[PDB]
Amino acid sequence: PTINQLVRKGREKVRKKSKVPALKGAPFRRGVCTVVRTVTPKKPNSALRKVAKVRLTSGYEVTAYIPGEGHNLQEHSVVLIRGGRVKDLPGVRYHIVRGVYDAAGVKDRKKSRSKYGTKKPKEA
Amino acid sequence: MLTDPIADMLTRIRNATRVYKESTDVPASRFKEEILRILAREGFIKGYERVDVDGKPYLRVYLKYGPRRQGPDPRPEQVIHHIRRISKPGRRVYVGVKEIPRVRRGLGIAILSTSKGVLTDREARKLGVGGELICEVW
RNA sequence: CCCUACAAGG
RNA sequence: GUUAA
RNA sequence: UUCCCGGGCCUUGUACACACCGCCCGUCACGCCAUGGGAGCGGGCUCUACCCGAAGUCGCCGGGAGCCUACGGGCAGGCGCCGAGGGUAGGGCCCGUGACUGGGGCGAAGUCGUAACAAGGUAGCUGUACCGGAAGGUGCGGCUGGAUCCUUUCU
RNA sequence: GGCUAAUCCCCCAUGUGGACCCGCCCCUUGGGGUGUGUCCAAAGGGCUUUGCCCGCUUCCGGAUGGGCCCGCGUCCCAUCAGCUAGUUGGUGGGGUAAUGGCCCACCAAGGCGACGACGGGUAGCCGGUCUGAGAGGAUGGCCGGCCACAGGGGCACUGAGACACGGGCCCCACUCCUACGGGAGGCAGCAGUUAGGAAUCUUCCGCAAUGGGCGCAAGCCUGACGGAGCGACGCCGCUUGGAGGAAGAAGCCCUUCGGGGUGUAAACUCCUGAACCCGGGACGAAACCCCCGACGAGGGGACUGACGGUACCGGGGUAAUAGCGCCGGCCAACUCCGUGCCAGCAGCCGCGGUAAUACGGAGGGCGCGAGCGUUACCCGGAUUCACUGGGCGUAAAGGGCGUGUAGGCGGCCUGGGGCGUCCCAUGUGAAAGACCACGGCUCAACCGUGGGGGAGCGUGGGAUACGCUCAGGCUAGACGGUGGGAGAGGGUGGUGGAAUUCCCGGAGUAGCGGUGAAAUGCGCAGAUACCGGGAGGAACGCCGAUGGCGAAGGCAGCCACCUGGUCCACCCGUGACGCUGAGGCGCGAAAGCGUGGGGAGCAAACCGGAUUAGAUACCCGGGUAGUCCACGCCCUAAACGAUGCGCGCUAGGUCUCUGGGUCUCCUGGGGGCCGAAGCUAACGCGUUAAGCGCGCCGCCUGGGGAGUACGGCCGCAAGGC
Ligand SMILES: NC[C@@H]1O[C@H](O[C@H]2[C@@H](O)[C@H](O[C@@H]3[C@@H](O)[C@H](N)C[C@H](N)[C@H]3O[C@H]3O[C@H](CO)[C@@H](O)[C@H](O)[C@H]3N)O[C@@H]2CO)[C@H](N)[C@@H](O)[C@@H]1O
Ligand SMILES: [K+]
Ligand SMILES: [K+]
Ligand SMILES: [K+]
Ligand SMILES: [K+]
Ligand SMILES: [K+]
Ligand SMILES: [K+]
Ligand SMILES: [K+]
Ligand SMILES: [K+]
Ligand SMILES: [K+]
Ligand SMILES: [K+]
Ligand SMILES: [K+]
Ligand SMILES: [K+]
Ligand SMILES: [K+]
Ligand SMILES: [K+]
Ligand SMILES: [K+]
Ligand SMILES: [K+]
Ligand SMILES: [K+]
Ligand SMILES: [K+]
Ligand SMILES: [K+]
Ligand SMILES: [K+]
Ligand SMILES: [K+]
Ligand SMILES: [K+]
Ligand SMILES: [K+]
Ligand SMILES: [Mg+2]
Ligand SMILES: [Mg+2]
Ligand SMILES: [Mg+2]
Ligand SMILES: [Mg+2]
Ligand SMILES: [Mg+2]
Ligand SMILES: [Mg+2]
Ligand SMILES: [Mg+2]
Ligand SMILES: [Mg+2]
Ligand SMILES: [Mg+2]
Ligand SMILES: [Mg+2]
Ligand SMILES: [Mg+2]
Ligand SMILES: [Mg+2]
Ligand SMILES: [Mg+2]
Ligand SMILES: [Mg+2]
Ligand SMILES: [Mg+2]
Ligand SMILES: [Mg+2]
Ligand SMILES: [Mg+2]
Ligand SMILES: [Mg+2]
Ligand SMILES: [Mg+2]
Ligand SMILES: [Mg+2]
Ligand SMILES: [Mg+2]
Ligand SMILES: [Mg+2]
Ligand SMILES: [Mg+2]
Ligand SMILES: [Mg+2]
Ligand SMILES: [Mg+2]
Ligand SMILES: [Mg+2]
Ligand SMILES: [Mg+2]
Ligand SMILES: [Mg+2]
Ligand SMILES: [Mg+2]
Ligand SMILES: [Mg+2]
Ligand SMILES: [Mg+2]
Ligand SMILES: [Mg+2]
Ligand SMILES: [Mg+2]
Ligand SMILES: [Mg+2]
Ligand SMILES: [Mg+2]
Ligand SMILES: [Mg+2]
Ligand SMILES: [Mg+2]
Ligand SMILES: [Mg+2]
Ligand SMILES: [Mg+2]
Ligand SMILES: [Mg+2]
Ligand SMILES: [Mg+2]
Ligand SMILES: [Mg+2]
Ligand SMILES: [Mg+2]
Ligand SMILES: [Mg+2]
Ligand SMILES: [Mg+2]
Ligand SMILES: [Mg+2]
Ligand SMILES: [Mg+2]
Ligand SMILES: [Mg+2]
Ligand SMILES: [Mg+2]
Ligand SMILES: [Mg+2]
Ligand SMILES: [Mg+2]
Ligand SMILES: [Mg+2]
Ligand SMILES: [Mg+2]
Ligand SMILES: [Mg+2]
Ligand SMILES: [Mg+2]
Ligand SMILES: [Mg+2]
Ligand SMILES: [Mg+2]
Ligand SMILES: [Mg+2]
Ligand SMILES: [Mg+2]
Ligand SMILES: [Mg+2]
Ligand SMILES: [Mg+2]
Ligand SMILES: [Mg+2]
Ligand SMILES: [Mg+2]
Ligand SMILES: [Mg+2]
Ligand SMILES: [Mg+2]
Ligand SMILES: [Mg+2]
Ligand SMILES: [Mg+2]
Ligand SMILES: [Mg+2]
Ligand SMILES: [Mg+2]
Ligand SMILES: [Mg+2]
Ligand SMILES: [Mg+2]
Ligand SMILES: [Mg+2]
Ligand SMILES: [Mg+2]
Ligand SMILES: [Mg+2]
Ligand SMILES: [Mg+2]
Ligand SMILES: [Mg+2]
Ligand SMILES: [Mg+2]
Ligand SMILES: [Mg+2]
Ligand SMILES: [Mg+2]
Ligand SMILES: [Mg+2]
Ligand SMILES: [Mg+2]
Ligand SMILES: [Mg+2]
Ligand SMILES: [Mg+2]
Ligand SMILES: [Mg+2]
Ligand SMILES: [Mg+2]
Ligand SMILES: [Mg+2]
Ligand SMILES: [Mg+2]
Ligand SMILES: [Mg+2]
Ligand SMILES: [Mg+2]
Ligand SMILES: [Mg+2]
Ligand SMILES: [Mg+2]
Ligand SMILES: [Mg+2]
Ligand SMILES: [Mg+2]
Ligand SMILES: [Mg+2]
Ligand SMILES: [Mg+2]
Ligand SMILES: [Mg+2]
Ligand SMILES: [Mg+2]
Ligand SMILES: [Mg+2]
Ligand SMILES: [Mg+2]
Ligand SMILES: [Mg+2]
Ligand SMILES: [Mg+2]
Ligand SMILES: [Mg+2]
Ligand SMILES: [Mg+2]
Ligand SMILES: [Mg+2]
Ligand SMILES: [Mg+2]
Ligand SMILES: [Mg+2]
Ligand SMILES: [Mg+2]
Ligand SMILES: [Mg+2]
Ligand SMILES: [Mg+2]
Ligand SMILES: [Mg+2]
Ligand SMILES: [Mg+2]
Ligand SMILES: [Mg+2]
Ligand SMILES: [Mg+2]
Ligand SMILES: [Mg+2]
Ligand SMILES: [Mg+2]
Ligand SMILES: [Mg+2]
Ligand SMILES: [Mg+2]
Ligand SMILES: [Mg+2]
Ligand SMILES: [Mg+2]
Ligand SMILES: [Mg+2]
Ligand SMILES: [Mg+2]
Ligand SMILES: [Mg+2]
Ligand SMILES: [Mg+2]
Ligand SMILES: [Mg+2]
Ligand SMILES: [Mg+2]
Repeated sequence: PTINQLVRKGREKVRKKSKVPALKGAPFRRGVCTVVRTVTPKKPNSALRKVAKVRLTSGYEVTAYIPGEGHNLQEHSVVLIRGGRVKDLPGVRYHIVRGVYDAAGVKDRKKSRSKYGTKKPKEA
Repeated sequence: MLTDPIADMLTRIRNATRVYKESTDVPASRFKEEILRILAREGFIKGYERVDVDGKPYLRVYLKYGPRRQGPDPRPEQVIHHIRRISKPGRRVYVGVKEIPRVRRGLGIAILSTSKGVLTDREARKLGVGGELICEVW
């Protein structure tokens, strides 16, 4: 565009949309489990992915993933959401943090333990 | 009617040199002549001269080029490899003496029109003055 | 479990 | 009928 | 050597490339989710008109109605304008809900046909118009982003 | 109701002086001087008591602090475009320290806005901070500056200062106390409670130091502050050991069962000594005060430490925490088993379907280490809003075309001014921070001192090339003159022949029509085919082109009239009168809409015949709107060269339309093809540019959702922007 046009209209700073409306852009959000479902992945994949419908303190009710093999969540389990979507589950944009609230840490987990919330087992 | 008689000249020169013409004419004007003075002095062109084309005043600009060359495409290197307008109608470019650019570490030049007359970037720096940054050459 | 890892069929 | 090589 | 089957060479179109037994469109069915319209129903803001109007400053009175007085004046008190807010009527605006209602996104293997890509089997696309389970079909005009010199879907 | 003191209040006097009216002078907005008139002062207390200290009154000035005013700068939405009555200005008042519609009386009719008013949304602003090569982007916590607020709203009183967080009054909400009349209260001070939240600490010590208020002083107050406590929240420093030690224990993992790995790692030997334990033990603190001196200078003297028995010293002295992420590519690091599109991983690409370096465990490995990961957010990479530093023929992007308003841009020469621009000097640019140097804590973090910075803005002076402005000149752009030219350019009227349909007459008879084949249909009320006549509507064969004209849409028989554009020649006139163009306005294929008319042929819909698995189609027979005209709407498009307009520049060849010329050919305007240089991702473009440049407009910014929803504007509607 001409310089005159640039003087007349300038450029437009374009902003980005959040991939995570956990309101306050808080790093995490608390909520209660409304439903504990199972969901099928998209095309390339097949499996019974574990998801939960959570009613947030942020006034939102979004579905969150329940990572790990374990899992002990029911229709009233209070839990902490963190954000991190699931490439396979369109609509699932948050992960439930294991080891916090009513969400038990994955038991017998021996590797990436800090994720999955699993304390260190005694070695001898 | 031209909108940038200066830009016009830099281009007539640019286009001509690109086809290895011996010389090229440009509508006459003092300011334009002054710029030509430097190109000559700086050895970018053989030189120039007033002439009258069909009754009107022009300026034959005698172009320079390197020697014929080796292999394929024996066309000679250009003396004036780059001649570019900086300040322009509706975007004039002005610089203070500490803002005069250094074209190609000195290998090239800048031509400003100062209140002390048209000067190469060195001539300007020397006389300690800035002005309108007309163009750049190398 | 028969097909080919499945779907669907027996 | 789907997904692969 | 026109035709059926397999094949070789040149060329052309292609949205095909585990390569036409390719690709692929829309309706509909099942599941998840966001969302538009929306009578009525409540919450708030705002503008206009009129009305009521605390405190307080200011202005007038301050009288044979009160207090002080060195008679000049002062205080109390009274009245008024402005005035936080409030009321009634009307107009605009926003938020929540919302019967009923429109379409949309997304989710390996459900249903119907086959619209498009090769002249895709009636060249396609297009603005508009009517019409039809659906893709679409047809009219009129336009564009090339069109191949060349009985009939038949799928995968 | 009564009594009473003062540095409380008042009257009189003195008037250095000051205030006010009027005059004059100087100066220039209300600044300074001067004259007359008028008006205005005061507080006492202490004693080392005949003279000092604290203090009071008036005035001028200083210093510090502040009020008000002005230039410039300060986020998003134009789906916010018109806003305004104290509104804009005046005169005269009120108010204040003071200007001012700050407030009022009256008069005038003004003020503001596309350089974005008004409305809506969001937000305290800076020094700085983070990031970035820079330009820039993001940000404003701690510290410093300014502002604003003190439960919400309004208000004034006191005072130098407030319209006052721990002052006052009223209204509102809320809490508490009430004998129900009526009262009390405001932690956005320190700490602490509770609620909300992913989340943020002690109801600590001290007033020793620095700083503040009151006091002559002693000294009193100070949750300001100086410290301690809690939290890996961050940064920096430190530890968990050092040297020796086997061709190499065991265990565990691989294996080709030979052996390879963990690995000098361990064990074990020796050495040093984090912790701890003793003893010493701070700096921060020397003033105020007191004595001498003169309550000065100067000199002596005394008191005082929260932190803390801490830091730091010296002695003794134990071998004494390691975790977390990761290992398919990006990206450093591979094997075994389990599992079998399951369970699960996943930042993006992707991985798992029975031998998975990608899942889960293990061995091994890589990375970092009192941390390591994750999530969230900011800058970067992203020249991915491109000023530096991008684009639009086919990738997203040229507006359907023109006219032209504001605006942006502007040929050659001379002169004035000196706004832009450039130069010098100078003022400003607080501290902290950043940078460099040196220095203080054993280092560092942290901190001290010093050095250097600049943009921006103010002031004075200077320059004049370019841009600007004024003045004059010019003729190369532009426009005009005269003379010629070609054209389906437009509008109105008239008019010609071919064909179809229909009607009439003649003649003639059994079918015609239609298809792949058929049938519907039409025909003995005589069709088809043929001849003659008539009516009507619509469109113009050959010429005709790869042609011409127009801004696009688009325009085609012939004639007349009215009318637009354009090209060449002659160099005749004007003398930069130019280019572009937001908005506006006009034009704008087809279909469609309204009123009226027309209606031959064609033909959405529709009625039928076929075809087909079906056939809401393609083929066949009919057929309404419509197609045509007038007038008014609609405003779209593959409105396309998918290429905005103007100008200058950069080989040619060939065909062609139209004009001029000394007419092999030269010169101008237009239409094509191939190609120089160059450009392009390529295809291609290439003097009719997509090349080289300048000016202006329009537009793009991943795909779907969606040209949808909402709002506005327009339309009768369909619907358009
Ligand atoms: N998301 C697709 C959108 O909706 C339409 O597509 C939707 C349907 O038409 C389509 O349906 C297909 C069907 O066409 C096809 N013949 C069979 C197939 N099983 C269906 O599939 C659908 O349903 C199954 C469950 O039954 C899901 O697992 C699957 O993900 C889903 N796409 O699947 C889509 C639903 O996701 C439009 N045609 C498409 O252009 C548009 O983008
Ligand atoms: K034959
Ligand atoms: K006097
Ligand atoms: K003073
Ligand atoms: K001041
Ligand atoms: K006034
Ligand atoms: K800022
Ligand atoms: K800033
Ligand atoms: K002394
Ligand atoms: K020691
Ligand atoms: K040890
Ligand atoms: K197995
Ligand atoms: K593995
Ligand atoms: K980023
Ligand atoms: K377009
Ligand atoms: K338009
Ligand atoms: K001059
Ligand atoms: K003419
Ligand atoms: K018959
Ligand atoms: K043509
Ligand atoms: K009609
Ligand atoms: K090329
Ligand atoms: K609308
Ligand atoms: K309307
Ligand atoms: Mg920019
Ligand atoms: Mg898979
Ligand atoms: Mg993530
Ligand atoms: Mg140039
Ligand atoms: Mg150049
Ligand atoms: Mg099937
Ligand atoms: Mg699969
Ligand atoms: Mg064959
Ligand atoms: Mg052969
Ligand atoms: Mg072929
Ligand atoms: Mg090919
Ligand atoms: Mg395939
Ligand atoms: Mg009233
Ligand atoms: Mg009152
Ligand atoms: Mg009174
Ligand atoms: Mg009111
Ligand atoms: Mg709603
Ligand atoms: Mg419905
Ligand atoms: Mg699913
Ligand atoms: Mg079709
Ligand atoms: Mg088809
Ligand atoms: Mg087929
Ligand atoms: Mg057909
Ligand atoms: Mg077809
Ligand atoms: Mg159509
Ligand atoms: Mg039809
Ligand atoms: Mg057509
Ligand atoms: Mg085509
Ligand atoms: Mg069929
Ligand atoms: Mg099918
Ligand atoms: Mg087939
Ligand atoms: Mg009394
Ligand atoms: Mg007395
Ligand atoms: Mg007194
Ligand atoms: Mg006197
Ligand atoms: Mg006197
Ligand atoms: Mg005066
Ligand atoms: Mg005077
Ligand atoms: Mg006097
Ligand atoms: Mg007196
Ligand atoms: Mg006044
Ligand atoms: Mg006054
Ligand atoms: Mg006012
Ligand atoms: Mg505003
Ligand atoms: Mg705020
Ligand atoms: Mg950058
Ligand atoms: Mg601060
Ligand atoms: Mg307030
Ligand atoms: Mg509060
Ligand atoms: Mg209050
Ligand atoms: Mg208040
Ligand atoms: Mg107050
Ligand atoms: Mg308080
Ligand atoms: Mg809580
Ligand atoms: Mg603290
Ligand atoms: Mg103190
Ligand atoms: Mg003190
Ligand atoms: Mg106290
Ligand atoms: Mg402190
Ligand atoms: Mg913390
Ligand atoms: Mg060792
Ligand atoms: Mg000790
Ligand atoms: Mg000392
Ligand atoms: Mg000390
Ligand atoms: Mg003391
Ligand atoms: Mg003495
Ligand atoms: Mg002393
Ligand atoms: Mg020892
Ligand atoms: Mg690697
Ligand atoms: Mg398993
Ligand atoms: Mg992992
Ligand atoms: Mg991996
Ligand atoms: Mg550390
Ligand atoms: Mg950038
Ligand atoms: Mg971007
Ligand atoms: Mg740019
Ligand atoms: Mg780009
Ligand atoms: Mg396309
Ligand atoms: Mg495109
Ligand atoms: Mg165009
Ligand atoms: Mg203009
Ligand atoms: Mg000029
Ligand atoms: Mg101008
Ligand atoms: Mg100047
Ligand atoms: Mg400075
Ligand atoms: Mg300066
Ligand atoms: Mg500084
Ligand atoms: Mg040091
Ligand atoms: Mg410093
Ligand atoms: Mg100056
Ligand atoms: Mg001048
Ligand atoms: Mg002139
Ligand atoms: Mg002349
Ligand atoms: Mg003429
Ligand atoms: Mg014509
Ligand atoms: Mg007859
Ligand atoms: Mg007869
Ligand atoms: Mg019959
Ligand atoms: Mg008969
Ligand atoms: Mg006849
Ligand atoms: Mg008729
Ligand atoms: Mg033309
Ligand atoms: Mg056309
Ligand atoms: Mg002439
Ligand atoms: Mg124009
Ligand atoms: Mg039209
Ligand atoms: Mg029409
Ligand atoms: Mg009509
Ligand atoms: Mg009609
Ligand atoms: Mg017909
Ligand atoms: Mg049938
Ligand atoms: Mg038909
Ligand atoms: Mg076209
Ligand atoms: Mg344009
Ligand atoms: Mg040519
Ligand atoms: Mg030509
Ligand atoms: Mg020609
Ligand atoms: Mg080339
Ligand atoms: Mg070419
Ligand atoms: Mg050009
Ligand atoms: Mg191009
Ligand atoms: Mg657009
Ligand atoms: Mg779209
Ligand atoms: Mg539309
Ligand atoms: Mg439409």
